[PDB]
Amino acid sequence: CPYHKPLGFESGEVTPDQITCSNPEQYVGWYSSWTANKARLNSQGFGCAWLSKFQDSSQWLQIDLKEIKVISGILTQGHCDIDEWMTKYSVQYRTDERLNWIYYKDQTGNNRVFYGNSDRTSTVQNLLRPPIISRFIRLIPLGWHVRIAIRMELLEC
Amino acid sequence: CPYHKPLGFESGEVTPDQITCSNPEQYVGWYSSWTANKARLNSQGFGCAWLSKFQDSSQWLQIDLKEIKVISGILTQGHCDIDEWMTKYSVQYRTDERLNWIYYKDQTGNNRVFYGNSDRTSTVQNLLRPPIISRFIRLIPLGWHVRIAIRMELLEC
Amino acid sequence: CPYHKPLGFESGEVTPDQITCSNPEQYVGWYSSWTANKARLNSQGFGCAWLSKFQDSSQWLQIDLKEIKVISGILTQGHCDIDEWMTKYSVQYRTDERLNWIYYKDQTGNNRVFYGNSDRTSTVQNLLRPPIISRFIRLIPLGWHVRIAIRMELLEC
Amino acid sequence: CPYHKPLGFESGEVTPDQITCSNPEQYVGWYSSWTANKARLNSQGFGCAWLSKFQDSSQWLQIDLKEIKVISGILTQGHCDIDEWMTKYSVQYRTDERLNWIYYKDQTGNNRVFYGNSDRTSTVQNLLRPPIISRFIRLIPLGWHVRIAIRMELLEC
Amino acid sequence: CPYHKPLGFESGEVTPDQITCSNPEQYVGWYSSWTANKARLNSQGFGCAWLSKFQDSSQWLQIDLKEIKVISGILTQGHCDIDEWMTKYSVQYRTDERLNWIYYKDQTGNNRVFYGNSDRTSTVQNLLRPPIISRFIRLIPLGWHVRIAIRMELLEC
Amino acid sequence: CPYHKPLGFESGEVTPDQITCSNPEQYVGWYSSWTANKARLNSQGFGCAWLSKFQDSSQWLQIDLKEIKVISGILTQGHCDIDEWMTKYSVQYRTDERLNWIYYKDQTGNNRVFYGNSDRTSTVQNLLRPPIISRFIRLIPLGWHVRIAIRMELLEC
Amino acid sequence: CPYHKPLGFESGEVTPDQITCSNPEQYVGWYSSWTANKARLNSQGFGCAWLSKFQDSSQWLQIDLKEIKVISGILTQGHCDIDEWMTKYSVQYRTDERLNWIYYKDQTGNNRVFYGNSDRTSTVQNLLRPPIISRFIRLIPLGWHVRIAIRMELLEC
Amino acid sequence: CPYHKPLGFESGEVTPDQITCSNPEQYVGWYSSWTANKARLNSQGFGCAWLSKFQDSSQWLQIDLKEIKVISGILTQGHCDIDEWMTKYSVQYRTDERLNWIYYKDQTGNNRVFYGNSDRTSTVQNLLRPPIISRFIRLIPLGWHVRIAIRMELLEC
Amino acid sequence: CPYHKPLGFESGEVTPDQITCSNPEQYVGWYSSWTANKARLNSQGFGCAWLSKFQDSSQWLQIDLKEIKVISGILTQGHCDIDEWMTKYSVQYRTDERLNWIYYKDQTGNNRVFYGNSDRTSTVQNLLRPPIISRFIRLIPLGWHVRIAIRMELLEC
Amino acid sequence: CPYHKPLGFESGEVTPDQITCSNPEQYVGWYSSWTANKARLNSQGFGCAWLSKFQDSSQWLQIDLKEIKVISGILTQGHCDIDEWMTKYSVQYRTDERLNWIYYKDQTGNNRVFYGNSDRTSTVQNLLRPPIISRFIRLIPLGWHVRIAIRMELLEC
Amino acid sequence: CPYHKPLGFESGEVTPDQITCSNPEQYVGWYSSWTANKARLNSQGFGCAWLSKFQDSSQWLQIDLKEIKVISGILTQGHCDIDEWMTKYSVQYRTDERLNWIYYKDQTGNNRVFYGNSDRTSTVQNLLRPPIISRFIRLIPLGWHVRIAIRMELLEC
Amino acid sequence: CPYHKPLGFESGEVTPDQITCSNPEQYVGWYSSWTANKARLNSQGFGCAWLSKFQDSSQWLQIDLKEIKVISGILTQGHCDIDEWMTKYSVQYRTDERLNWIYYKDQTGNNRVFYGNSDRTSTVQNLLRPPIISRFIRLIPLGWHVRIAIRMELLEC
Amino acid sequence: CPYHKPLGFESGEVTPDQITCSNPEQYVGWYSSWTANKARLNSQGFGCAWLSKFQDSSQWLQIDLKEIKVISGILTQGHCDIDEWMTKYSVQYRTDERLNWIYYKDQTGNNRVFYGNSDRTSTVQNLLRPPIISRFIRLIPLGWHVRIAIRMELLEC
Repeated sequence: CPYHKPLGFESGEVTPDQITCSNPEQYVGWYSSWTANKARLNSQGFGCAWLSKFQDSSQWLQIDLKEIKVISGILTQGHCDIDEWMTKYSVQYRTDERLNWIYYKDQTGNNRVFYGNSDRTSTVQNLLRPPIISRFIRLIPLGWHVRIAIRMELLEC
Repeated sequence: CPYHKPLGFESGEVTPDQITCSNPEQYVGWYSSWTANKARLNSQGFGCAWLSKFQDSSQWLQIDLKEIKVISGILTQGHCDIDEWMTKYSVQYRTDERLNWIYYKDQTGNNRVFYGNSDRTSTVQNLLRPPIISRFIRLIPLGWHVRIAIRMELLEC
Repeated sequence: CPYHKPLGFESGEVTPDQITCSNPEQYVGWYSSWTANKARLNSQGFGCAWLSKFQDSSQWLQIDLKEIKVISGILTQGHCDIDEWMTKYSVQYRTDERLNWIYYKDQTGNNRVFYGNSDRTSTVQNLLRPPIISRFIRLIPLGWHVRIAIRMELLEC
Repeated sequence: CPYHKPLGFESGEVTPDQITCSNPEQYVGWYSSWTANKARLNSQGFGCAWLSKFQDSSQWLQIDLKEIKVISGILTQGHCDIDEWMTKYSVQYRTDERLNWIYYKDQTGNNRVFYGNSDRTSTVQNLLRPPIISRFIRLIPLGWHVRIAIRMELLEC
Repeated sequence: CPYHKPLGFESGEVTPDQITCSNPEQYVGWYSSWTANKARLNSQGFGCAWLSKFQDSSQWLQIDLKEIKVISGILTQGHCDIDEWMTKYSVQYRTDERLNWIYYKDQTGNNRVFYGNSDRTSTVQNLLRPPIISRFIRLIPLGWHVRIAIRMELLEC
Repeated sequence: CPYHKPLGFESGEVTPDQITCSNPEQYVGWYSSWTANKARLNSQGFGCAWLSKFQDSSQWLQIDLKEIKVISGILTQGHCDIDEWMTKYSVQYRTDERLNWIYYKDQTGNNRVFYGNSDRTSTVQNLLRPPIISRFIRLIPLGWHVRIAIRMELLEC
Repeated sequence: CPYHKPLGFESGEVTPDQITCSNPEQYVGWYSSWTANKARLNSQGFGCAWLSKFQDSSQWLQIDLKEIKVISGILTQGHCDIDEWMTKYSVQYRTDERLNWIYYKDQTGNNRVFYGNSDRTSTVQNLLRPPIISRFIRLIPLGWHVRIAIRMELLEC
Repeated sequence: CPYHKPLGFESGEVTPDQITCSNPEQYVGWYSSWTANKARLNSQGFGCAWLSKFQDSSQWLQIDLKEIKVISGILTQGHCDIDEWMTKYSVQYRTDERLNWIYYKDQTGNNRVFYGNSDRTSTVQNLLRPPIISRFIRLIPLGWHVRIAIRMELLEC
Repeated sequence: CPYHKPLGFESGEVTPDQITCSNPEQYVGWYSSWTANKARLNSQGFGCAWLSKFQDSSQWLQIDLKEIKVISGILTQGHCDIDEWMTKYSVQYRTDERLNWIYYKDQTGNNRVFYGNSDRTSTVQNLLRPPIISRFIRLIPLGWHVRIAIRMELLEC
Repeated sequence: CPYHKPLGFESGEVTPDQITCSNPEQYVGWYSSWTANKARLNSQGFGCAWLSKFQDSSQWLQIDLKEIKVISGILTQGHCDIDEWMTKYSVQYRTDERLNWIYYKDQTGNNRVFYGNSDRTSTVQNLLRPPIISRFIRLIPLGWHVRIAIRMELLEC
Repeated sequence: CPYHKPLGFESGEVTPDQITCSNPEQYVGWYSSWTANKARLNSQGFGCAWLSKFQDSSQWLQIDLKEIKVISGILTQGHCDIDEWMTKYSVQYRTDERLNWIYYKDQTGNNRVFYGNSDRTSTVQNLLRPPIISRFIRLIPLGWHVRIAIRMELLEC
Repeated sequence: CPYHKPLGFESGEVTPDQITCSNPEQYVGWYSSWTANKARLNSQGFGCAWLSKFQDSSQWLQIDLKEIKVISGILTQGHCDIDEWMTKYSVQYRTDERLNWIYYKDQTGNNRVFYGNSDRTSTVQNLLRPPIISRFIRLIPLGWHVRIAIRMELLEC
Repeated sequence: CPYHKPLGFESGEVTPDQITCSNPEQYVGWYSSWTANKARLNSQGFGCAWLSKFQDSSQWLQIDLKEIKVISGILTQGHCDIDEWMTKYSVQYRTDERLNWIYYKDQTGNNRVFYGNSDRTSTVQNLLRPPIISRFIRLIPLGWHVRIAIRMELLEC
């Protein structure tokens, strides 16, 4: 809800089982690989954000929350050193974990698509007034500058 | 109601008995044929949507819900590869399952008819503010481009 | 009331005793004759609507409801094949079934009369905001094009 | 909340364990050093405010409150004798004491940064209407005139 | 609060221990000296108001109330015979009696200072809408015409 | 309060002990003298109002009510035969009967003074919206035409 | 109160003791004389209204009601045959029956006086919004055309 | 233009060559037949208006004016004795006398059609604000009650 | 300009050299073929509109006017018998006859495209307020129902 | 000015001397190279737009107009096949051809930078209301997706 | 005036006699020294802006224009590499070249002072609506970060 | 008039005959004494403003302008080192040089008096919208802090 | 007219023949007596204003102007030492010098009378917007405090 109560990615206490991906870094497994080791809210180190090797168009990233909550809004950031940013994407939400739905608003009578940002210092937010009763959220970035890299930060009620 | 709580067609758990039609694909039966096998909310495969062979003007498609609910609004999509879209249609609603009524609004003092869409990327919605206490809903498309094909998605309260 | 809860004429379960008229088709009786056999909400067949032989000016049609309810609004349609429509009429309402009253509004400081429609596709409604606590309703059409024929559809609260 | 109920730094009863820093004045310890001895709300003496020797860009100052409260607003002052003031900074807030978050508002669709002040007599406040449910607050001053020196004063609900 | 319920200085029943000062008139003590003997709301006699010998810039005057109350507003007067008035001052408020805070408003984004008055007949009030939950109040007059002399009159809720 | 419930001076049942003055008519006493004998709300006789011999500037007139009430508003009249009216005055109110306070409003940022009237037929009222929780009320007329004479009439809630 | 619930003068059941006057018609008594015998709300007969012989300026007419009620408003009429009407008057109200008060409004900052009427057919009313908690009401007509004659009609809540 | 300056059909001075039709009454000619003999603005006689024998759908009636003028608005009437009125029609205008154009407005984003009237006493006008620079005007009535009969009356600027 | 002064296609006096196309009907030439023989504003006959054989996406149709004029607005129609309508198109304009420009509006901050119509009876106009100083105009229909067929009608100032 | 009168790049009549660049394609010269041969308003062929080999940050492109005119607004497009678009740029204008100025608006109290577009179909315009009296205009694109490619189109008054 | 017509410092054609200063770089003279050699609107080289050695508080810089013009507005920039910016200053204007006046606005009822900027990328302008008929303009910067350095740019009408 | 065109006191070219006073500094004369030698718009030196020895209440200072002009507005300043400011004064204006008039405004229905200032840095102006057609202007300061000292600056049209 | 152009009474150049009165001071004449010798706009001396011996109710004072002008507005003052002021008066104006008219406004639907003032310091003006084309003006003061004394000051256009 319209409040300042974001999630806790910088804490790191969350197990890597929730952050599921498909980018084996050292053929260790298939569940996770990058997890929250080098992709947190402002974390100094080698990897400032989550990088991507293969140019996968239908990219996804599971985000398992603690329970079902009303998510509204999401921050936007970039990547230091090598500037990287997205251009087009779409939010998703599910419940039974056996489908994939696209986020559509009421004031969009055309093929409008979310923007995002274009600078690491910019903080172009997207206030989602329509309450969304869901839990899992994913992003389908259709384009990017060089590589997908953004320090996401969902907002819970 | 004005919320984001659509049905679950992509799940596929619903039995094909609810999705009744009259288009025998391989003379298997008369109840259903295409069902939700190749007609869901974004499903990659051979059949991206529900096709139609015979040019049936008075087309219908039973949609049996779980129970009586207040339906308001409906999404609009197209078909990939071969672009297809409707032009005119009319929503229906019943209760005793022994009649067929047409959807008429209060701010329509003429022979106005719903539009729909004209592009797979477009998402021209139709916010139906007037609450409709019903369960079964059908569509009577009077025209089309080449063949009837649209990934419908009702909205429940 | 301002809602979408019309009556059920297409069902046909209602007995013909309620739909009383005075047009013996085959000298069978005097109570009813045409009833809801060829006059329902969109019913394919020979008689698309209720026809009239004699040019009766003071025409009436009893409509016995289930119980006393607040009626507000009424749909308007025409007749296929042979276009037919009314021009002037007046709504009535009673209680003790031993009188006949005319419908008069508050914002009518003259001899104004309801219109109706002039096309089978048109749906010129008449939103009657003033609540009317009654049960039986009749119409007194003073004119017509060739023959009285309209698929009425009262609205209950 | 929008009220006049600031903290109590001038009292001095608070122990130096809360005011943690990293500026050993006489190699006494590492926890605190300057504490509230020469940095209070208007305190006559040698040190009118908290000075800084090394030009540390990522400066921080722990402020442990009594309990979790809704902080909103903050005063701004300068330094006597030698005029000193900041130019850019960012408010932070945490809960589990194992992360660091940046303060972002809803009406900031760009890389906007808080100002502060530029005179010891000026009192340019920053009314933070959005409630912030937190406890620990820190500042990340990115620039200054000569040395970081400001008599801060948080506001609790 | 916005009401007409001022304190009772003209009564004189209050003991001189509350009105603390530092102006020995006849080296009698250090606690009080002038008290409410020649400084009340319109009191005919020798001393029409409270005079000041030494030109003390950081002047103070303790005002111990009965209990903690919401003070809002304060009257302004002058001195007869020899016209005297202030120019700049600042209201203060404390609780633990071990600090001194300055009064700052929300609609003051600069180094604004209260005015006061400039005539014994004038009654330029200062409606302080923001509730102030305090008890002890003092004034820090930075300037004056010849000598500090004003018949103050706090307003309690 | 804003109502029509004035006091009862014309009744005369009130004892003269309440109406205290200092104008011995026949050296009878010092408490009262004129009382409500020749000064009431429209009373035909010799003395149409309360006259004054000595030109006393700091004139007062005790008005002891039944109990503490919220007084708001006051009528204004003149004197027949010999026209007399005031020009400047000030309302007062007390509680402990051991002080004297002046009436000051919130919308008076100057040395404004009440007017009154200037004709026996005129009825220039002064609606005092700010509630005044008091009991005793007095007037300090600073000027007059020839002699102080006015048929006052307080208003109680 | 603003309603249509006038008194009952036309009934005549009220005893003549309430309608007190001072106009002996046949030296019968001093209490009443004309009473409601020839002065009611539209009463055909000899005396259409209440006449007056002597040109009494300070005219009065006691009107004893059943109990204390909130009176608001009063009708105005004339006299048939010989047209008669007033020009100036004043309403009065009392409680203890031992005084006489004049009716003064809040929006009258001058010597304004009520009008009344100037035609038997006219019905110039005077909506008295300010509630008046009283019982006895009288009129002090200061002028007239030839003789005082008006069919009054108080309004009770 | 918005003024009261209609044409002169009742005068009859205009020759029948302008009023061209195709309804030989007595096989006299082909140019005109009924002309303005029994079709004028209120003309008592046998033919109250212009009748029509054959049920011609694409009916036309040439109206040659004196010169090119700005026509705006048109009256609407009926027929006495036997009530007759139209239902749908369309205005036309040309210049070179070698084409036929239909009248379309700017605020008609659908298949709207002009109404007309439905009573000889009614005078439902159609204020055509958009100036129309033309001369010849015709009507294409698509429907009627029994026979086409209306006393038209163009309006010139 | 916002007026009713369309072109003259129904006249037919224009030579076929202006209406240039590339659809040889009987290998007669390459300049024109269909011209205004079976494509005019409502012309009864075999060809009700201009048909198209090959499914040419980048379709064009030269329209040489008399001189340079300010064109604003354009009508929209359909085709009888076999219903046909467009879906997407774009207006063009040139001057030197050696280029091709696309029509872009000021209130279109996206990839918006003109609609057109979807019924022969509908008249969905497109009021082009922005003046366009040009002469030649063409259309680039990107889609259609079955075949391109529309009775265009430009509007000149 | 706010009108539809763009330049003429598609004509090609302009000599290559005006379009100056610094990208020798075949070491032919230093003045121009790509010119308007493969970079015009929608020109089918090999090069759909102007490509760039070296990743030059301070890119420039001289645009010599016919004379000094008031330029306002500019279109935005993309590149087919390989999608390419800019992210940040700045407009410039000069007069004496011996300097370079940056375009700054009045409603930009920060480091705001123009956007542009992000799709070949999009037409995100930038209405520059402030008149700019200049002739030569250049762009300083600071970023891009892969290569600088955009079909610019200035707007003259 | 509110237009885009700045001066021409980047041209360099202006002689150094106009840009008078008092900072001998190599004891060459006293008139000028730095001039427009290393202080222009964006000029790549060693000196990006005008530096200052001595910490002169009452700094001045003569700016002789071509003639008397109405100056309104002024741009604000910073310095690359080493960030430098001002904090307080005051605009001046003269005519006879024998005095120095300070710039005071009408909506400044206090000791307000202009700000400027605090970033090389920021462009915080100061729209001076009040016309100023003058020629010579100077700045009196009272403070700075390290050294005075700003690429000024006056605006002429 | 509302413009920035003050007089020229800093120039000093004006002869001392215009600045007439009555404060012989060294018994040199009676016309002038201090003149514009140590009283100009910001002039560094011994006397920062015009001082006053004797406490003259009815102080005056002739200001002979070049000719009759419309004066509107006046600046307000203080004195450095020793802070001095006025409290009450009144503007005057004459024509025949044989009288003295006081400045009275239209929106002053009381004994209001101009304020001035109370700080050398403050610039509390007094916009005099009412045009004043005069030439000579003087001030009658009724009070001051210690000595009359203010750097006046009239404003001419 | 609404401007600052009063008459010139302080000059004294006007002859005493214009200021006609009827108060022989030393039986010198009958025309004038007090004239402008001791009654001017602020004139120090014995007589601060014009006194009156006999209590003349119908007082008059001729004021012969230079010519006919539009008079609007008039100042109001008092008398020093002995405070004196009026209460009621009426302005007059004539032309042929053979009559006397009273000043009546349009927004006075009652017996309203001008007030004036009640303090020498007050300046209660009376803006007379209605233009008055006259020359001679007089005042008819009906009341006063002790003696008629006021320093009048007419306002000419």
